[PDB]
Amino acid sequence: NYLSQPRLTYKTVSGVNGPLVILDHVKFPRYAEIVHLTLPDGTKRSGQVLEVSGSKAVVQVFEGTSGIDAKKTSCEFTGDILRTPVSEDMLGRVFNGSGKPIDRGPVVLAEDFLDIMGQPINPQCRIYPEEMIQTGISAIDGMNSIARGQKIPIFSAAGLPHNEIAAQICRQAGLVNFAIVFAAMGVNMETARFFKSDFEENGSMDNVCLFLNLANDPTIERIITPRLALTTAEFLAYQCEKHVLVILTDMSSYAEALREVSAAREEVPGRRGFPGYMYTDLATIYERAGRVEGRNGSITQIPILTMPNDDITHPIPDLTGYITEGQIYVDRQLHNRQIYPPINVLPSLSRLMKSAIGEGMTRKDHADVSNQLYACYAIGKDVQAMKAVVGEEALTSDDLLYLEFLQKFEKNFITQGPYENRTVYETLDIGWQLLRIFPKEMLKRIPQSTLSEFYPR
Amino acid sequence: YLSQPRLTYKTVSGVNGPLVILDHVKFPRYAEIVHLTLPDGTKRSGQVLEVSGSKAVVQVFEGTSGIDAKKTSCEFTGDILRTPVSEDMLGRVFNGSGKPIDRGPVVLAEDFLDIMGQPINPQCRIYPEEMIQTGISAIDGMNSIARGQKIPIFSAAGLPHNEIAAQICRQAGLVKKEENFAIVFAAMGVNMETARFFKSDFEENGSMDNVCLFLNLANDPTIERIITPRLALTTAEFLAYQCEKHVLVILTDMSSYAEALREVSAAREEVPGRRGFPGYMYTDLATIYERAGRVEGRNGSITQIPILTMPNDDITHPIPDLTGYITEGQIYVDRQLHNRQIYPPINVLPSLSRLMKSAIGEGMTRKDHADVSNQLYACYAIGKDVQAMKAVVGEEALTSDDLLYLEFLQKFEKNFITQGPYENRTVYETLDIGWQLLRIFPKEMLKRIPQSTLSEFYPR
Amino acid sequence: KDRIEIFPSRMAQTIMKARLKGAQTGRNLLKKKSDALTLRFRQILKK
Amino acid sequence: IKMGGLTSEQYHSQVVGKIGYIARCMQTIDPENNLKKIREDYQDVLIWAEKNYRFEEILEASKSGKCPNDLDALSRRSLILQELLRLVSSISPFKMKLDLIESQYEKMKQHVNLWKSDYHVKLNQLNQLTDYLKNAAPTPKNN
Amino acid sequence: FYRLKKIQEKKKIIKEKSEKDLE
Amino acid sequence: ESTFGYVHGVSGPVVTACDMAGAAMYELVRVGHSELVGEIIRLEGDMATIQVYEETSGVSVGDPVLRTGKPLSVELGPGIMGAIFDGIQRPLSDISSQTQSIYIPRGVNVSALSRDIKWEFIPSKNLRVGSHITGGDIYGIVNENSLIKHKIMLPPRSRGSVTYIAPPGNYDASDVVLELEFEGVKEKLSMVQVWPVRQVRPVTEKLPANHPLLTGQRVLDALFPCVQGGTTAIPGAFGCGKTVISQSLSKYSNSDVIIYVGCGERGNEMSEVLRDFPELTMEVDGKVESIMKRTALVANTSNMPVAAREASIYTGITLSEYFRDMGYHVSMMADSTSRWAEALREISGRLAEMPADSGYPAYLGARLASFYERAGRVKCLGNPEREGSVSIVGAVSPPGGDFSDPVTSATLGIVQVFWGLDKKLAQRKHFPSVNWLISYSKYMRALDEYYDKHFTEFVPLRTKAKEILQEEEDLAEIVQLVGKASLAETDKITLEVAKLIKDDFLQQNGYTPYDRFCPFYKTVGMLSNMISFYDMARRAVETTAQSDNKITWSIIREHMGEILYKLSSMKFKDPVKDGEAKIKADYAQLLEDMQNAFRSLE
Ligand SMILES: Nc1ncnc2c1ncn2[C@@H]1O[C@H](COP(=O)(O)OP(=O)(O)O)[C@@H](O)[C@H]1O
Repeated sequence: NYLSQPRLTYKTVSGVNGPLVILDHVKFPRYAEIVHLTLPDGTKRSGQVLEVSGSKAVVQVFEGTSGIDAKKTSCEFTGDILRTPVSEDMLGRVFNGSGKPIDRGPVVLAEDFLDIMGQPINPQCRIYPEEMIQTGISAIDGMNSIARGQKIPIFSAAGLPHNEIAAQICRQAGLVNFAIVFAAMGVNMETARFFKSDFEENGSMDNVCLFLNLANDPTIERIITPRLALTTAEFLAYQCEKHVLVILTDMSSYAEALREVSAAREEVPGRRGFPGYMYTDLATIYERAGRVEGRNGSITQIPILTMPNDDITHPIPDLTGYITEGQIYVDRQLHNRQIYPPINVLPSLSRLMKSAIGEGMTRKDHADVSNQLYACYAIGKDVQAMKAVVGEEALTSDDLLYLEFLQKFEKNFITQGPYENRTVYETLDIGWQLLRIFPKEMLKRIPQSTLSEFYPR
Repeated sequence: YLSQPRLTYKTVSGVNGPLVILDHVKFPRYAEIVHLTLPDGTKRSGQVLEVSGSKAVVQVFEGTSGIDAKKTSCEFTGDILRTPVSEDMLGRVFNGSGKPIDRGPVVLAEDFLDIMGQPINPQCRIYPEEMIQTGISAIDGMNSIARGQKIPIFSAAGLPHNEIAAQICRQAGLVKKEENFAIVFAAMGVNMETARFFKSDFEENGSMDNVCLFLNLANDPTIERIITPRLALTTAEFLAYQCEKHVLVILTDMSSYAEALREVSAAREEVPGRRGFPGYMYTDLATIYERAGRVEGRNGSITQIPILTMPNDDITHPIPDLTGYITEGQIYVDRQLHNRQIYPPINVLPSLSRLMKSAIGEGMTRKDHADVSNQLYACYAIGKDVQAMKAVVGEEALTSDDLLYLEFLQKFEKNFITQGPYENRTVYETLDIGWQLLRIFPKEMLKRIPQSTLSEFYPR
Repeated sequence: KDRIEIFPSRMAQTIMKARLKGAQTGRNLLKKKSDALTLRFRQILKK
Repeated sequence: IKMGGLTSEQYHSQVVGKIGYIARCMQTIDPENNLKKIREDYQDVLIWAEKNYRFEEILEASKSGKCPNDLDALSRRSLILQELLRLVSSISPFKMKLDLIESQYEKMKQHVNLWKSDYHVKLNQLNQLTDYLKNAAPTPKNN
Repeated sequence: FYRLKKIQEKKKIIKEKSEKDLE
Repeated sequence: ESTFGYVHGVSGPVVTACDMAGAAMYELVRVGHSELVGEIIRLEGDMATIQVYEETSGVSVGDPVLRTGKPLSVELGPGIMGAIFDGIQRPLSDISSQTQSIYIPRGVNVSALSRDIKWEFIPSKNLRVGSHITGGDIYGIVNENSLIKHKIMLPPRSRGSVTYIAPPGNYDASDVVLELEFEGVKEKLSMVQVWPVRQVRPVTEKLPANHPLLTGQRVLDALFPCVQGGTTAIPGAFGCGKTVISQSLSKYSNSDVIIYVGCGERGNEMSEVLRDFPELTMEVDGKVESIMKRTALVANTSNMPVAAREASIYTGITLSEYFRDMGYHVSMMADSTSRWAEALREISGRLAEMPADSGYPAYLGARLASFYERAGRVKCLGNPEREGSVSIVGAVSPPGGDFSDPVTSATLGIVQVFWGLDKKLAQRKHFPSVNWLISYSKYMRALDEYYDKHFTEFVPLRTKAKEILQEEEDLAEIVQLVGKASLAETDKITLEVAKLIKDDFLQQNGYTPYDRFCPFYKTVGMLSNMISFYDMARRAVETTAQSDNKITWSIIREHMGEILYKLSSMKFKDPVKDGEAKIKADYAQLLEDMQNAFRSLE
């Protein structure tokens, strides 16, 4: 039933501190209910109740507390949590951080209201994602393959072409209808236009929804921006059977809003001063993915994050690492050499590749090829590190073949055009024509049956 | 005499981790003990950590789960925590609170003693002098333990400090040219396999008729571990200073004790020292460790060998750090030597014994002992340096002398340190092995030994 | 493997700064050794 | 108190348990009352079950030290009688001469650790094979 | 910094409560 | 007195409640009109603070808070096996059935066991009216599964004499199956008992551990063995393989039942288990059967409410102790104790308690200590004698991938086995990624008696394996400064057999049909051949380097390249296609081929 009871409105602001405003005399505060604030000048803001205690409600104000006042500020308590109007009508539209429209279209008519927090998908109803998506990118489809409904982030150093990679996935991704949710947090306008323009250049724009929060929009709205995106993705996938892909852009600029809120609340700090709940907060984003029984929908997530000081062990990538189905890494050591897309296969993995490949999904050889490509690429890096100290005169002929493998591999397997789509089969054949650099017996990861069917060609 | 009846309160105004907050209390004492009776009628002891007017903060030994802010009948004793003691505590096992865990009755007291002990007057401390052969060359030769010394075994997690301590408990005794130790053992927070290992070893060696084990297993409540070492030391002081026994006190893991002070200190909102331990950790550890050594007019003497799980393998962690300031050296057990299969893994270099120089010389030992130890120690140190050089500058850059220090290092670990679990080597046999290793170098290289001592013991 | 694992402390910062100066000094000394030998070697080649 | 981590009440309750079970086992293998050397080595426990005492009365007698009350000794004593009960149960159509039981009892009583013994392994193998055939359907394998 | 911040807040709470107790 | 108080305040997973005078600490309490489930963490007057095992968003001040007297507790009985439960014991299959939802609703109260199922009960026949009975006595079997006979037993707190016992027949969780009397007071029981998860289920004794916890992985079972009744940790960074070890133990081990505990884990893990385990099969007595019949899952996915991670871990061990008391050799996958410690960080943060290292509460070390030490091999309670065991394996997940982590630092002080995973191996896709330098097992001294009895050759091989694998790293620190030309022939042989043992023994691709599992006979056969090559190659050099006719590693490789290729090929032998005698015969032929080749070099 609808909430029929008339809304209260309080002037009883009794403190303000950082992004918090503390009400008093509140009649039965509800934890996590939303409050609208009117400032003395008639400006409207919104905020969530973070704590309640007897008559007190601690409200965090999304649009910042600057201009909140202890006498004239009016808080309309809405009486419920942060619901969002959702509809399939949100495809082909663009929204601000808090889900207000910015494409000059009207306010969304709700086909329903959903709780922004979503719900924990029941582990019994969840279906283990296995139907492969070809992204078209050899460094993915060959060695890091993505299942329909996987969650797998793209990690990057700063300034790397990770935007162009995500754009290419949103230009080439498909199975062996489809729709995209896109969200960006703390993005610069010089990149917001790139994403919006790319969905026009790909012709895709009619099947995609962009939630944009820019670096000069309010930082606390970034907390809800990816949650709005996921709530829309749940409506499209689980209510409407759409094969949804969710792009979350700079989870780092989201994580910085967590660190800010944490410091402002005085929460117990984990590594680098992120809140203790950092893992759970990231899970509350990243777990809304994968198929569920009876529903043909399948939320896939490709978060993107700039790793601070390029450090893989930083809390943002590292906690994301524990949650996601493996990770795709983009590297300066490739990008400086103009090797687009600069995806370094070696540190990458996909947890679901194990079941997304082989007969009925991909050619029989694929799993064996992937492992042997890791083996040779890795040994190539090891002999390169040897050559950099002791010179090529210390290397055996086989060690020089592993060095040549790494060179030929990066120039052919990883190197691909920004608009070039390669099938998995073409990627595997490039894999084999590189593996043929060694004698058949040297391919120690591959069984003799696979070698007899696929090595000689 | 307690001629006045005990009060009892149902005024538990809060319960907060290991803390129970009484109120309306009449004239409480600091460090007084209470018997909490739960809703189900079960008994838990506690001790008052703070008082202010009507309010008293009780620490609860058996843990706080089930305590109730209306039903909990809390009975004050009127007095501080005095343990019963008697000689009948030898040949037995007790929990950390001091109750029996064998089939036998409660302790029939010959007296009651405050578990804090009482400060021994510095004037009355007779200085330690008799060296104990532990039977392990690395702590009979290059280091030694005086009867009355405080010398702990520092060890990282997973190392064989249990096997060292039990090997000492089997082997250890005075130098030969009724007398054996009563071993008081306290386990704090031990894993079951450790509990079994000691509990079995004392019985399997047949020496059980003269030992007393306080056990606190890891699954026993945290706060009991605060009492456990002080309780054991109070048994040790009774047996030694009132009954003339030579007592050996083994504390199995002072880290699981320090963590118990951390847990209650954190719950008290106390200002922390480094790593969040209470700032009073030093004085607290001192009231445990300093309770050792012979006293005026007694024959009796307590030797302490506390054992200490170095957290994260770090010698500079506050628990071993503060311990090193209080204890008269340390014995250091090393991951590196353990990985090399060197049992016991005693790294002789950071190992130190402040009293050792006074425990050695003619009539105490063979007269060479001091000189041999200093030379061997410096040789092992130069050995580790040339071992690093073998990588940094290469084997081909080593001189014949550096190669002799490298040969010394290898042979020394293989023969000096490596004991086996039952070889009770004499001090004399250890110095013979010492010379057999020193014999590797030319006589003139042995710059730490006087030429008289060399002329007597190098040409052997 | 990747790091020396001296335990984080102002001690370790002191020792590692001294190790860095030692290693950079050792690099430059052995680089001077190499250059001196390289000059002699190039003279020997011409001779 | 506190033995093995049991409260006093639990410890005595386990003792009263072992007493009652030893008596059941003896009554099961020897309704004839003819395994007399075996029976004598349990008369001190069996008497409290042969008499119609209430549970808590045997408990209070154990607390008073009147009943046998070493739970470990009662466990070894119980095990010896149990493994003979397993033997007898495994061969019900063939129950052997009573002195062969008292002979095998002596061999078990002499053992340093019966629980580790090949005797217990042989009994486990018999129970596995037997319990399967009590339930398995007619097939060449099962015949 | 965090442990000292919490100690300082606990002291501020205790001061406020101690002044309320003057009534 | 009131049965309920009222919510005085809320902050994330913490709810304060007024009018709670006479509450007990760690009492289980319902919160809110929707009846959220929680547990009292602190008392502060006539007022209580409750940790809530569901998300509190939506709770209001002045909502009812309903006491229950009971502490957090689990229903134990028939119908546990094959099920999946959340951290507060709700059976997810029945939630799915009753709600038809994709998600678990807030406020669900579904019974922990399916009280409608009539199970087949077989009373012990030994019991009768008037017989004496005590906690841990098996009053009857229930034929729950073709594998696991459920052995119902008197609750450990209970004792008395049999007033009534049910005849053989079909009964459920509400049907009275047994009735006792004690001190003139009667006590009825159904087949379901209830136990406080925070209280250890007691035992007659905890014995030493002395039978290997057989695991599919070569490197684990050979070089760092776990033992039935022993603890273990698998600290590893993200993507290191610790979860696949945890799967592999569950899929393939000599454990009689497995409790798997998905504490704060990614949701697809539970789906993968529920996808794979009904389809994978073991065999008993000539009947092939689905391994799910020997498992249960406790799940609490990473996005489920933080507090429930604590209840999940305690549920997983309390279930494990229940099956231990039946005499099963239980195993229990604590699938991340760091994500558990992070839940203790959260509650501590809300309580404003003083943190130890990295924000963790000071009692973290004490909670972990009193958890892993619930393992053991035990003389069960009660009369029919059983030797059950719990083996606990904890997938610690160190923040930043660094073992200076406080969870690791505590865990290593408790566990008797360390399987430290290396991210650099996982990057190379070397798996399982066990670092053989830092890993250790304390159980070797106990297990050596089993190896002496069944595998007398093994202890020499295990020793030579560990030594070669250390000598590799000793050589590497030299080679990286001068180059491989510095190596003696003994050192080249060392590095080569280390490469065999690394790439063909320690490496194991556990999803493939051939690396799926590895019997001990296959494992020792592989290692025996590799070390036989080491000793023979070393002997050949030592025999001939005394002369100008010196054998070298290159001479061996050029004469014996096929033998190196055969040695590498050993891993591909498949237990489904090849019998133990067939694999052993192939390995004997490799030993003979090596011997005849070396006899031609010498
Ligand atoms: N034993 C293995 N055999 C083959 N591949 C493995 C193995 N261990 C790890 N990998 C691959 O790496 C992935 C990451 O390891 P996993 O245990 O699943 O993640 P995590 O370490 O975070 O818990 C595995 O799911 C699998 O795809």
